[PDB]
Amino acid sequence: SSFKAADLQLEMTQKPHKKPGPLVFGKTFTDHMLMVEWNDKGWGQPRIQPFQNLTLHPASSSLHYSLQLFEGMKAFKGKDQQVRLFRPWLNMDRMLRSAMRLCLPSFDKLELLECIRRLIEVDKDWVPDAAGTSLYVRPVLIGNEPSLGVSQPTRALLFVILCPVGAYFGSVTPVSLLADPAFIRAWVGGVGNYKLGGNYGPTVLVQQEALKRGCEQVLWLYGPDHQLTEVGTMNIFVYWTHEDGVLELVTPPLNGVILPGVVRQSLLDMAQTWGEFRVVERTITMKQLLRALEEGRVREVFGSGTACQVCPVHRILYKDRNLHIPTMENGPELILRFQKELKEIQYGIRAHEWMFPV
Amino acid sequence: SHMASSSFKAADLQLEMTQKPHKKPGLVFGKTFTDHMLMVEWNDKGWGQPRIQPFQNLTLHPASSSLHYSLQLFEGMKAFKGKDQQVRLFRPWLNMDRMLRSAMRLCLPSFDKLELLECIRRLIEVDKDWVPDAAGTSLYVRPVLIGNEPSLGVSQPTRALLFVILCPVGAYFPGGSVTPVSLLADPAFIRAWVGGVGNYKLGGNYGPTVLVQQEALKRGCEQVLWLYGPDHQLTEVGTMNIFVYWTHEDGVLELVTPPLNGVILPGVVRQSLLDMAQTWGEFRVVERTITMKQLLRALEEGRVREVFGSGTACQVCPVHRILYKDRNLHIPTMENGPELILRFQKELKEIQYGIRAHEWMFPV
Ligand SMILES: Cc1c(C(=O)Nc2nncs2)sc2nc[nH]c(=O)c12
Ligand SMILES: Cc1c(C(=O)Nc2nncs2)sc2nc[nH]c(=O)c12
Ligand SMILES: Cc1ncc(COP(=O)(O)O)c(CN)c1O
Ligand SMILES: Cc1ncc(COP(=O)(O)O)c(CN)c1O
Ligand SMILES: [Cl-]
Ligand SMILES: [Cl-]
Ligand SMILES: [Cl-]
Ligand SMILES: [Cl-]
Ligand SMILES: [Cl-]
Ligand SMILES: [Cl-]
Repeated sequence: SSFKAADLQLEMTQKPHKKPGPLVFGKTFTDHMLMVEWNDKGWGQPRIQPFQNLTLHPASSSLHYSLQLFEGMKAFKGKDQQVRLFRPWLNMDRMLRSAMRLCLPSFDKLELLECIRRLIEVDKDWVPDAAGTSLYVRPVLIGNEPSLGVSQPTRALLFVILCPVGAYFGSVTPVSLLADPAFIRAWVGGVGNYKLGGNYGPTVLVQQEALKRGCEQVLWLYGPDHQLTEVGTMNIFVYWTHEDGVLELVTPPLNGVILPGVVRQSLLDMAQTWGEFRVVERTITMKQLLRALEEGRVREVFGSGTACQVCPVHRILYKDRNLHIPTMENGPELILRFQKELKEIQYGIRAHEWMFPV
Repeated sequence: SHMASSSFKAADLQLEMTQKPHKKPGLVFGKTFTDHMLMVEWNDKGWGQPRIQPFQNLTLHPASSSLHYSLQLFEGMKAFKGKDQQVRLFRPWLNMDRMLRSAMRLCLPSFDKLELLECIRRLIEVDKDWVPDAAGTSLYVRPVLIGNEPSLGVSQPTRALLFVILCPVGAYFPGGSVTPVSLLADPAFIRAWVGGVGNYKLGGNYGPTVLVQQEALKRGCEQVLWLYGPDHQLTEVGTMNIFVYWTHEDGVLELVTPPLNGVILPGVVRQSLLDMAQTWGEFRVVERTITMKQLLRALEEGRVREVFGSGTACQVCPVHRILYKDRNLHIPTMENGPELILRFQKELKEIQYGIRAHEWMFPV
């Protein structure tokens, strides 16, 4: 069964937060949150309430066995103050897949989307409109059984919090990546293709190691052929002339060790629609990248994700071998084009079915 | 060497007793808790004073990194009450060592292992009447350390909470007689990978197993046999380490368990079984990879005596069946006594309940 937006209960805040006057990601929260509880009677009524702490039993399975998943998606405000969510249906789809993998309760994707819309509407004045700014939406679903048994929970909590977010860049600044095969994010037969809290905790130490070695983010390698899987919390794309002499955009396939990014899917959809070069999903190895760089066949390498939309890469430290990636010497033409078509769509400059109006 | 330890100190313990003690049990595992809990907070000025307080809810900021990015780890260890009503913890130092390794892996704050152990001893002392004394019963101790940064940044937290809760637990085997389990051995599900975090007791390793355990039941099995590698190595059973007692391919009787290569949690019971068998000096004790091919051959040749899991939950658990590639493999554990299992159970019982003095026991 599902909670219904029709049953929403609104508790407006009596202690509104002061709004920002330099926005740093994930530190500043809006005045309200969504909360829906689930138990043996099913889902309770959803409520929009003032941002507040959670009260959890010390044995909550969310805290002992990581019965927890989350999402991340942005709302954008156009010039005329219309707020729109980018492809939120895909986030709902992904959140439901995560829930099933952790044996957490199902819900109706459109009911949740409408509750989220209602929440953003309430806090609409928190949505910034300066260039490159957005409102970040963080849904979370956790198990909440007061039992140390490793088992399917009979209680759960679903909540959503919101953060206004500043510009990521106006001009794209590239990043350096540490590529060490010692580090593994996910594996075939694992859960790297679900947005589960458990996938992220172990990366904290690795990211520290990337900084210690003078890099900004982690290029996650997998397997004996040192496959390039993902970069930090972004999918990875390479724009090059492949070994067969064909200009192509390649990104690793959804074979279980990649999170299916919404931006990733959008970039594939956009480039396939242009019909100007080959667009493929295929494994990418460090062997191929090295050879391509030596042959001058690499144009651009970048990450995709909700944080920045598209992020150029200029350097990869592969163990002790420092590799220059010529992205910024090549425009970066494709990155700029993607960033432009997404900006026009996201801020309402071009009407589009990918946007969900609030 | 001039600075005081950054760790919280048992010397600074603060005590608050419950106003309404709950009535003890007259029992499913892990649902019944005692009257008090330990809590310690960590922030930018370090560890606060540890406190024993009435069992109560946690209050967490909704952005807590414990809930978004699984900055969480835990331990599990037991205290046992002897005939002298004396309570003793089993090898708790090893649990403290493992907890600290887990904390470092998740960039959570270090602490002093002996200070935590003393705080835990104090908590159990307060709730001593909760420790059962019936055959096979014990008190399960659940320490937890979680990150608690109020921000969505994936980063080392500047805030953390360490707490400890207690559960009285009934006999694992009703009647005090081991009963065997059946295992599903399907290589599609992989618990952990080399270079991963399977050798740490992190919450993240457990949530993904819930669906797999459900599949095992759906297929008529009781627990999961976790296989690894293209050669289907037997790694662990559910939340237990795995042991095989057999005559090996070289004709030598041995007890074998997989080595600590990174995909195995280093169990305290596992180490104790190795230690115990080595001390006896009656047969070869070895840490070596075990493959399904090896087990299949050993079974066909009548070389397998006993297969069992080890862990804090039951100490030792026999296995009588493994479902692998749609085939049901009978494991003759019970037909072989199970001699070794029974011997291990008895020696552990005598140590844990204080029938024999032993350095492994830590008195409360
Ligand atoms: C969404 C986001 C970040 C992030 O960490 N996102 C995750 N998604 N999953 C796990 S962390 S870092 C970051 N920096 C700037 N602006 C952003 O919007 C932003
Ligand atoms: C400690 C324990 C269990 C357990 O789930 N332990 C974990 N350790 N790590 C993760 S779960 S199940 C169980 N059943 C009976 N008696 C017990 O003492 C017991
Ligand atoms: C591991 C991982 N990979 C890729 C992405 C990019 O996903 P999206 O484009 O949906 O933001 C994210 C962020 N959700 C991530 O956490
Ligand atoms: C994966 C795994 N393996 C083995 C064990 C057994 O560990 P111990 O003997 O320390 O209880 C546990 C429980 N800690 C576990 O969670
Ligand atoms: Cl869509
Ligand atoms: Cl997928
Ligand atoms: Cl953005
Ligand atoms: Cl010891
Ligand atoms: Cl280890
Ligand atoms: Cl026991």
